[PDB]
Amino acid sequence: AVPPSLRLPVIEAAFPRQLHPYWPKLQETTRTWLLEKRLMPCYTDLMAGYYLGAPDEVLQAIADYSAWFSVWDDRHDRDIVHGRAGAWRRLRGLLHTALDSPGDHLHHEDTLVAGFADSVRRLYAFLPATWNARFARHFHTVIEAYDREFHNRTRGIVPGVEEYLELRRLTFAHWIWTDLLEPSSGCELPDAVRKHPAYRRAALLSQEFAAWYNDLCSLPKEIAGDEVHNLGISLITHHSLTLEEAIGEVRRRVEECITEFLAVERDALRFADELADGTVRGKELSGAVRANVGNMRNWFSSVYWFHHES
Repeated sequence: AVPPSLRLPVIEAAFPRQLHPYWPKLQETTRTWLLEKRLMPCYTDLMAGYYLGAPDEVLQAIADYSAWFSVWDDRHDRDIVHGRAGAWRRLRGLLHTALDSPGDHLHHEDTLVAGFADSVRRLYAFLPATWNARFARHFHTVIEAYDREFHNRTRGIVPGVEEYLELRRLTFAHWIWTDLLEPSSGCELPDAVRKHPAYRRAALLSQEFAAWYNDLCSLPKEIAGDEVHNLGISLITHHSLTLEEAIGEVRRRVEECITEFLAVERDALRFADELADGTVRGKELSGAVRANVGNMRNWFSSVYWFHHES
């Protein structure tokens, strides 16, 4: 049930889908939140196949943040095609402020900002302040990355290949989704653990696959819409690739993500085994790493099948 150019047999054979038991209540509860926040007149299935093991309240807050994220991206796109640079700048500034102090913005006149503030307020309630500050530091970067995308897209500038890859780690919010692994498994990871090279590399590859596979699926539509910002378009524009050639290159980069992930997933799980040193704290850290890496794995199949279902 998958067009041959988009089919990844290793995902189909070796990454069995998982579904969180709270999924049936997720979409309606998110709809109710969007309605209460006046953010509409779904990515919830995507999240339910990703953050396995999350407490119901954690998954619900992630789903609401994820849905808020979809509304912000629609607004961003509309400001882009209407060239509303003043409106975008003001939103960009309000989101930076609301991120650091959400409580002051819970009833802001801009419903997108008030909804962001409540979403982030709820995410800040699961782990210690040090995790909250990490999330904020990471999302400040996402906001500025969205600003560089506004710059490129309003001016019709196609970024270079590495320039796009570096930017897309930020607009896709790679490190936000990675941060959210930790409230899902109930444990803030020490820097020495989450900065372990196997943990970092596993987390990166999971996110690269998701962002690059999205670009692969959307490439034909986006070149026909004269878009910029897609890995295939940077390759066409800057490496003189034809469309078929760019589809083949993105596809190979996507396939290699998988097998590179399988190798580093072994290293991350060995590390998880090393953390279980016979102490209670070590067992806790080991289970958290193993749960987090398992969800890094779940991202692959959740994203793959989401594209073909939605």
